[PDB]
Amino acid sequence: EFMKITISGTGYVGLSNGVLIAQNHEVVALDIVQAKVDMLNQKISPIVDKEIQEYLAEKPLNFRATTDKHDAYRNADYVIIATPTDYDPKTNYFNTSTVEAVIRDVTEINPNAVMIIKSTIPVGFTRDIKERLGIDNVIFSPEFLREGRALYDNLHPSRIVIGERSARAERFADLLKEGAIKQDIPTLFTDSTEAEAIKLFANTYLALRVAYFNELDSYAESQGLNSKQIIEGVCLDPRIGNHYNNPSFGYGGYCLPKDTKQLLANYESVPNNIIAAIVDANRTRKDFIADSILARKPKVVGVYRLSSIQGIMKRIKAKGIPVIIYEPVMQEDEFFNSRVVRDLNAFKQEADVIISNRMAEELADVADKVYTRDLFGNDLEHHHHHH
Amino acid sequence: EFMKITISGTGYVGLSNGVLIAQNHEVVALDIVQAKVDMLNQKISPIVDKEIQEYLAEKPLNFRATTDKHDAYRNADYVIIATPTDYDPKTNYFNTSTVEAVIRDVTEINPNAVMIIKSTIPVGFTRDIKERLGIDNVIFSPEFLREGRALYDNLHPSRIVIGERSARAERFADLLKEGAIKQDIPTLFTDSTEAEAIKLFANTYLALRVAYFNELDSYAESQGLNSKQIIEGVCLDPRIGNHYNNPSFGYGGYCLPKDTKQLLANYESVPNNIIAAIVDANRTRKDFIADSILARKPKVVGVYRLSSIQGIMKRIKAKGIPVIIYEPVMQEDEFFNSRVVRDLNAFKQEADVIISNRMAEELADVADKVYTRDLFGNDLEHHHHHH
Repeated sequence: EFMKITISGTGYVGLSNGVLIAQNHEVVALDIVQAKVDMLNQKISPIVDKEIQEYLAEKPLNFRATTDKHDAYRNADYVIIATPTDYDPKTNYFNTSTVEAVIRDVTEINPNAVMIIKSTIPVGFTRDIKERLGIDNVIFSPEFLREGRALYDNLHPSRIVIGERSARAERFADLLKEGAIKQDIPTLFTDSTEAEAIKLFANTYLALRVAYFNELDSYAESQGLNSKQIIEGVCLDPRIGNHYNNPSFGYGGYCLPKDTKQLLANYESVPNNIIAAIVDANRTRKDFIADSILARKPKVVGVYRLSSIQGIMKRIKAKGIPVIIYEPVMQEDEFFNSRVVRDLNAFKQEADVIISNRMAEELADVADKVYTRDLFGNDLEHHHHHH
Repeated sequence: EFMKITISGTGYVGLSNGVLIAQNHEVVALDIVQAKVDMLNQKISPIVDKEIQEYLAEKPLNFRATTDKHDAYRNADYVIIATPTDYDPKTNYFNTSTVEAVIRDVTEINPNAVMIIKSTIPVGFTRDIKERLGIDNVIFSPEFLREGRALYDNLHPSRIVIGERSARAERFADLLKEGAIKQDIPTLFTDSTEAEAIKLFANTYLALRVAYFNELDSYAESQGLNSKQIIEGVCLDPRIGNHYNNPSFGYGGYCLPKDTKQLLANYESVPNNIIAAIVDANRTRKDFIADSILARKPKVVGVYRLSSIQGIMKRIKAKGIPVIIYEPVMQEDEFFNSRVVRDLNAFKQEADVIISNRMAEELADVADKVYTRDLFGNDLEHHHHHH
């Protein structure tokens, strides 16, 4: 078999899946920005990903890009939809417009193509859109990729999940296995809405674990105990494990805070205590961390390197104590009404307490006034949440 | 080295540690019941444990039992305290009298013996008793043993944790490693109160995991989704894993319900949401399960085999619906005011809904009226909570 697979959306999810599949099939990437299409056809990646750049430049891929929808979709066996979406927790609004625009375009241009949605979508989306438009050729498949390592994660995936139980779903999973380096990849075929719920439940469990080890750490600090001794002893249970057990100022990033809230909204009519507590626990942890810093009565608090630490900053400022930020990557002189300080020595001298997500050799000099609850941030082989 | 180790308490924890150590050192088990001492000296185990029975009867162990405290404790290098204790959640009372009696006896008879407490004790116990009595020769070491497999778990331990950082603590850990079959066992030395907190935090995390997958299952039932599809996809994340993810009527047993409450009481002055929610979540799950069964409007509910299922029974009875129990191991005709039915066919015929923790071939006959949320109870290699 030698199929045609079109990628609609050339961000890391679409491009890593396109490059993976272009090792063995015909892949056409659709993007309206001519400069990106030209880059791609010149074998230059528009995104930062070492392996995508290497594969595009060095391997014989049957890959091309076009700005033309008809050229892209015609005769495609599968179309991977990987366009941008966004969930807003304040309004419980999930913007799926880009995905719905591609479903409209593919249905019009090639109604026989099978669409595989890799974009993040709300639970129930695919069953509902199929019913709404009266079409059957849409399947959801979650992506488990890290930005920056997206082709690597497709070459060595944790698992492949396709949200339809059928031969055409299995042939798509086979495309993903054929291109991968990892062998015997766990493969699961589910119904649609169940597949759409997997990442919310997996990401909410990871947030739960960060929140739980952070409550263990709140207790250890309150009781004058050594958090690392307790966490190491707990995590030596093989059913618990030495991963995602690094105390912090709270879970953060662009995923866990939103997914935990999205899942909680989906529980509006389902009795629960854990789902709601995962969200509340992060606010409580940030309050506990800010209260600890404020108890030291600092006149100025310094933040060494720059999302949960921003929540701590908000609480310190709410008490009228100024915050200064050391962050070389930042060019502006102010961030959220707080001064950004360029000279490290000046920053260390002015800050009465320096808060950070990781101890750094640069702060050894002033360790006595450094407050961090991090335990594993300098162990490069340790697996935990980072944002 | 050839030491003398005395075991004070001959239940599964003390006897499995004594038999393990008697392969290479001199072990003396103290028990006031002459019949048990005689059994032990006749190489007969007073408890049910296949490996303890086999080792006592077939291996050349330097092991003996005595009812005499002086004979037992004199010249001991270490005394392992493994006497019964109990925590009552309603009153937040931890009865440690048996341990304190042994500490009194050893201090009087052999003040140079180093006591290793394996009995379960409250967080802070050892630091406080050492200060109270003005003694230094007491160290806590958690036990991670399953009743019935206790010698096996000492021969293949998850880890060894000793709550003192010292050479005499390390020599005791070496005794445990020398007797084990498993090699390179993870070994951790901590301070005292930290060691005492490990099992509460480990067991509360396992309860948290049962509670979380049970809330996922409440959602799947409410939404008409397939719980197994979602759980399998979630647990294929290697940071989550396919263990302790079996939906149930609630976590139970003699450990998780009490430890979660004991830990929550220890958080009286520590801000938290997750610790309190683990306890509340179990009540909410039992309410959800009972409500589901009551929605089917049964006139009689049957319980197939006989702690969380007891909570479901309480809720069904509170609504005035009778419950009948099928449990061959039970000889009485009534349990908590509910009839126990001896004939399976009669039980199946009378029960309008049959609830159980596991589907059984015996119920295939009446699967349409069987309600169970179990997914992995018949997979003998699957690791999850069971009570």
